[PDB]
Formats: sequence, C-alpha cells, structure tokens
Amino acid sequence: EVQLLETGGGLVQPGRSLRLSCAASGFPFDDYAIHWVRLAPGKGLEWVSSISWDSGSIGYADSVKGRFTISRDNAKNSLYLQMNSLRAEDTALYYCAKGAFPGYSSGWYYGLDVWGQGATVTVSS
Amino acid sequence: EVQLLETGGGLVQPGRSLRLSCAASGFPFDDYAIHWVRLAPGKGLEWVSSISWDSGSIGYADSVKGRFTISRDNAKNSLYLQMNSLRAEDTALYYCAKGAFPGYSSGWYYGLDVWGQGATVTVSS
Amino acid sequence: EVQLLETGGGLVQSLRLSCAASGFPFDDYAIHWVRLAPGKGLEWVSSISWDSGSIGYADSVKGRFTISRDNAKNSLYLQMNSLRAEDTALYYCAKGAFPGYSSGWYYGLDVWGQGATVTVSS
Amino acid sequence: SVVTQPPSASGSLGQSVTISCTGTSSDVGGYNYVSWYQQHPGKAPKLMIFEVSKRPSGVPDRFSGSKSGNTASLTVSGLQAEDEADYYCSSYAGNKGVFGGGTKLTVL
Amino acid sequence: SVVTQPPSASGSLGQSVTISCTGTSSDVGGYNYVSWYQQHPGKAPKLMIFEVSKRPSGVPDRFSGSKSGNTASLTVSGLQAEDEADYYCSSYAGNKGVFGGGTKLTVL
Amino acid sequence: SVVTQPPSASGSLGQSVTISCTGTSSDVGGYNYVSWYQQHPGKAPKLMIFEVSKRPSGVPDRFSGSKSGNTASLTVSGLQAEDEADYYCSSYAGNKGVFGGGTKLTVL
Amino acid sequence: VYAWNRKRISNCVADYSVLYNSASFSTFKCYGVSPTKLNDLCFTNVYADSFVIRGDEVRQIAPGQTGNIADYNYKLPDDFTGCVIAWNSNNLDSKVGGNYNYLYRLFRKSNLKPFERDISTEIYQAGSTPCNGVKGFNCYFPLQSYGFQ
Repeated sequence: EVQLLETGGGLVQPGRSLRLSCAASGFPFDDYAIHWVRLAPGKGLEWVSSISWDSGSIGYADSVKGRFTISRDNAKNSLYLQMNSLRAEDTALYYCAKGAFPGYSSGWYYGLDVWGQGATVTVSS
Repeated sequence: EVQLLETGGGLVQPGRSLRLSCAASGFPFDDYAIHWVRLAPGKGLEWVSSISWDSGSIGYADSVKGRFTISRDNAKNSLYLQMNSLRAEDTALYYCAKGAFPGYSSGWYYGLDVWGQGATVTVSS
Repeated sequence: EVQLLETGGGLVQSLRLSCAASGFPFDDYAIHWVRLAPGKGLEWVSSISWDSGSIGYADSVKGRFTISRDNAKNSLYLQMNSLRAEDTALYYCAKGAFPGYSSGWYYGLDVWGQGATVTVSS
Repeated sequence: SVVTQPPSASGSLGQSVTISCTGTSSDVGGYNYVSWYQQHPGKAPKLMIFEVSKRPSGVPDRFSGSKSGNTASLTVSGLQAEDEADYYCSSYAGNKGVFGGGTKLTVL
Repeated sequence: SVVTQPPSASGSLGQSVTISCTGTSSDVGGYNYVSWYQQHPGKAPKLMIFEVSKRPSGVPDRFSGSKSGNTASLTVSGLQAEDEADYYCSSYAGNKGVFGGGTKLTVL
Repeated sequence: SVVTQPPSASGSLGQSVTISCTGTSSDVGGYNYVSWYQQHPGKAPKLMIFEVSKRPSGVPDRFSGSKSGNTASLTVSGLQAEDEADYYCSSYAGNKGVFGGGTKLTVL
Repeated sequence: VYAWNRKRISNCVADYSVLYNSASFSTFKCYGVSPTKLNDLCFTNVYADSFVIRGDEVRQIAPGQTGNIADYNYKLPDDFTGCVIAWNSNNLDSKVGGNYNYLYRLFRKSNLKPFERDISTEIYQAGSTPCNGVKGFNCYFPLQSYGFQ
C-alpha cells in the first residue's frame, strides 16, 4: 500500500533547529510532488512547504519563508524539512502528504489523498 | 517589568552551528534596537552584533563578521543569532541587551540599561 | 605515531562522518575519503586541500556529499545526504605522502584509518 | 491568507448540515479548486471533496460540495454517527495552497 | 579594537579607587560616549555611567566619571563592601561599540 | 571511470604472480603515477608501490611494479604465505584519482 | 539647535572675503567648495543656518556624522556642498547661574532628514503604555537644557 511516515519530532527551545524526515513507499516517489502541512493545537491545518519531483519548484508559507528549508532524496524515497530558528507558534503536528497527481500544484488541484501519521514538534522554553 | 531571556545554549563541536534566541517583554520591542554581547571565560565583555528596529541597520564584530547572522521577529518579540562555524574562542556567555533609547547606536550613546541572564555556549572537541 | 580514526557510522534509510587526526601536521596536508563497498573494491569519494581551496568529488557522489575540515580541531568531515543502497560501504580516512592535493595520487596514500561502516537499507 | 470557517457545526442524526468556507477572489472565488477534508480524532485527514464538488472513490453520496462567489459549502445529508469529526476546506491560491480554519461537526 | 584596562584594582573600606580605561582617538578620545558597567558574580551587568560622567537613576553619588584624552576614568569614593565587583568601560567607535578588558575591584 | 583488474590471482609458495591493472590514456596510460595497495582481511590498506615502480620503506624487494601502455602490472616474486591478500591499483586522472577493481591473491 | 534658525539669501552680492576675515573662528571647514572660490561662483540661493551647541558636539556638524545633534537636532547631507563655521560664545551665551535658554532634542523615534527642523515638544513614549501628554516613567520631555556657565 501507499505509505508515508514522518520522523524527527520532539521538544526544542525557541531559536534552536530541528529536522524532519518523511519516508515514502508504495508509490513512485520519483515523480510526485510532496508537501508539508502542520496542525497547531487549537488551530487547524496550515500548509508549510512544497517541492516538485526534481526540486525545480519549491514554495513556502510566509510564516516560515526564509526559515524552513525543504528538500528531498529520490534515491532514498525521503522528504526533509530543516526547521531553524523555531518559535512558540511553530508548535504543531507536522504531516507529510502527497498529491493525487504528480504535479506540483496538482495536490491543490485534486486534493491531498495520502497523509502520514504526523510527528509532534514542541517549541517552548 | 522589562525582561530579556536568552535560550539556545549548549556544547557544540568546532565547525558546527548553534542558534540563540532572546525573548523580550515589558517594553516596546517594536521600536528598540537590540544587541548581543558575550563574556568569554577569563576575558571581559565583547560586543557581538546589533540590529535596528526594522533590521535596516546591522553590524557585526570583526571576529564574527561573515560568521554570525543576527535577525529578529518583532511579532514574536524575539531576537536571534545564528552562529555557524564555531571556534574554541567562541566559548563565552552570550547576553541579550537593549539600549536606553530605541536608536541603533543609542545603546552606545547612553549605555545598555537592561541585560538578560545569558546563555552559555561551549565550543570544544 | 600518525593516526586517523573515523566516526559516525551506522544504518540509515543523511549521515555525517568525522575523522580525527593526530601525530602529524594536519594543518598542511590534504586528506581524502575512500570507501570499500561489500563485494567491490576501493572507490575514491572526495578530497580537500589544506585550506579547503581545492575540493573534488566522485561523479557518483557529486552534488550529494559535502567534504569539509576544521584544522583547529584536526578533524575532517563528510556530510552524506540522500543516501542510496549503493552507498553502503566501509569509509576510510586517508592522508597523502606529501601535503599536496593531488600528491596522494602522485606518491600514494600512506596512512589509512580503521574505517567506519555505513549501511543504507530499508 | 485566511479562509473563514465557523468553529462549530451541528445536526441531528439523519438531518443535514452545511459547512461554509469563505475566502477571497484570489483563492476560493478565483478558481474552481476547493477541496474538503475530514479528520477523525487521532487520525490523519481524509480527502472528501476535490474541485469544489467532485468525490473520490470511497466517499459516500451523503457528502456534496458547492461554491458560490467567495464561499464554498460542504453539505452532509443523512447525518450519521461516524460523520462527527473536524472538517477543513482547502483552496488553490497561485502556486500556493491555503486551508480553512476548521469546523467541528457534532451529530446531535 | 582593544581598550586597555588594568586587570585588578584595590582600595580600603571608605577610601577611593580610580579605574582607568584607555582607548584611541577613534573611540575613547574621539567621542564623549564612554560608559561604565558593574557586574557582580553570577549576575548581569549594570549600567553605572553613560556619556563619560552621567549617572542613571539608582547609582549612588560615590561613582563618578571623567575623561582626559584617550583615557577615561571611574572613581569610586567612600568604597563599600558591595562595590567589590568587575567593572568594564564601553565606548562608541562609529556604528560599532567596544568594551574594555575589565578590572576586578577588591575592597581591602 | 573504470580500471579493469582480474578478480582473482594465484601462485604457489616461492613462485611468482603478476597482477595486471588496465586503464585508459587518461589515467594509467596518461601518467606515470600508478600506485599499488595491499589489504589483509580486517585491516586498512597498505601502500606497496607508488609512481608505477617505486617502493616505500618497509616493502620487500619481492614486490615490483611496471607499466606498458594502458596496463600496469604488479609482480610478486618468491611468493610467501603473508602475501595472500587483496591488491588494488590506483592512478591519477586529472585532479581526481581512480582505483582498480581489486584482485584476490591466493598462495597455493 | 533643535530650533536652528535659517535665513534665505537671494538677489545680492555675497562678500565672502570680508566675511571670513571679520571674526576669529575656532572651526572653519568647507565641503565640496573652497572658501576662496566662492568669490567666483554664482548660486540660485544661499542658506545661512545659525544655532548654538556644545563644543564637543561641533564635530557632529559635518557630512556623514552621527550623534544626538546630527540625528535629532540638525542633520547635514552626506554630499553637503557648503561651509561650517563655529566659534566659542562663552562670553555671550553663558551665565553665572547657568544659561538654560538653549535646548536640544534628546529623544526621537527616528533620525532627522538633512536640513530638517523639528520643534515638537510632545512627550516621548519610551514604553508600551501611552503617555497622553503626561511626563513620567517611560514618558520623557523630548528637550534637554544645556545650562551654559
């Protein structure tokens, strides 16, 4: 079956860094664009970042622009999110989600059909 | 009361990175320029970096120029210092200090009246 | 005596390797990484000059690995990101006979470390 | 940006409830690419609607989508116990996506 | 740059001690913006003097500042037990500041 | 690139065995910088030959190097029990080096 | 200095030679033009900005300078084309009991633009709470007196 699993969560102080990983299987990770979406406690879903199949198209939310760094390793079928200079409002549940079709914006066109279980990230002093 | 609290300290190997944060409260962080000053063991105070209220004016000491990166988030009332490629002589106690008046060089004009408790940084192999 | 010791190995589905040096002037010599894949032979990975002014990678890890060094700590590093199954090998830290960059190819690599194992499997 | 969504919705067993999703002319009212997601507690979201009104395989006919101006709506007829969950809307916004605030659906 | 400061100073209870702070024509001798700071062990520094000789609110009259050429001085009359601490001078240097080396003050 | 080496070699005790190392005109046949390495099981490689035919200190006269066109050879006369090991050749290739495939030497 | 006077001079023959040899000036620095060449130059207008400052603040009156006087009282452009003359006025602007009539701006949110005059006396808000025209904690009067003796 299709499957995504996020790793790298934990508690980290405001200003420090943390890197998240997403292991993929069950589908051709070589061709699909993948995205990060977080769920803040008390708030709703919030899109974090996106990266195309060849990393030729990359986008960030304004709240994490110049703060997070998305990347991928198609050989390892893994997606990464380097979070530096974390803030209290970055405390959320980060999801790894693939689109219905391999295009970059196609996950917005036809929805995000597959989601991972998520990895918790806490940013408190 | 006015208050500054530094976070992000610890031990890190020579060449690695470390990010410091300074949480502010009790005064209008939107308008004041903030600075970093470190205290090396056995030595005295040493100014590290400075950043104006809108990040329009930024300065570094020659020992950390092109090495540290200062920044701020006025919405979170937080100051940051990204330290990359750390050296043994970077081992010090890093202070977050605001000026008497909101100007950039005003902390040098009228002194630095408010200081944080500091965060320890050790750079050894 | 001259001595090199590699650390940072393990199993991974990124990974950073370190090489601690002693017994010789690490400030002046260029150091290299060479791996030994199970069933295959030696394969040169990367090289870096004394001041990092000259850096080279094999085509199989070009744009994938990042070599660096800290002369104050007498340490060499190799940041391996996006690892593949064929990256499973025994990574060696080796210095050249003379401090030049290509001198390890000119006169051979006389000192080798014990190596650190790296496994890339799901 | 921000996509306005009522914090809570309610409907009795077998009745219907509509969950609105209000954006601007650059997202909800600028394209026909509104999605809806269901999230049960402790589980990952599930795509329920894409392209305003299209249902993926595995979604019952009880869920239906519509849009009118800057406001997209999700109607759930014949409400059932398993429909109690959180519902978020999504919309395209020009190489970027944006979610709604979310609505807790209570089946009374 | 470097601002020269004697490593240690001393004075008896009730006496006076002057702590010099020597710079160049581009910092201490180039502006009238010399500051003095007191630091007790394990606690953050405290501003004692600004603009060479001005005292903030909360600093006793026993601390007084002066400058002469490239040398700024901090005089502490009527020395007291709580005055034992470290003292650093600061100076403006053109969009940059610089501290002195520091002086440990022992009240004998 | 690829430097061709036979997977296995053999020779009786006291006899001789030559291990070939074949490259191209841009490595083995382009420079006189061919090296040879010995590796016993579980131990780091040991430099045996550099510059095609030069021996470092500590290498017996039994090991000798030669080159002819794109083919470099390592000859081990008076074969001994301790000579059983793996042997790799190295060559310069223009700011880059390249190793041979390797040859297991069995002393029969 | 915060209310530095300005006089516009136009439609007249300027006498620079006699002007510069009348009194004894403790500071005379020109930028972008020599004192002796002004006798040959014509200009659309001339501006004479007059004020009083501290001696140690005289250095702040020049292109590319920073400080309280430069930032909040009187600012010159980096490409300033003109002359600065300064002379001690202790016998004129000093009183036995102290001459507090001369004032200077101490607190200001932002630095002045070149040739900008600010005469505002609004209470300066140094904190989050508004002052509402009441000076107190974190609410300071923007002007400070020299009190020359």
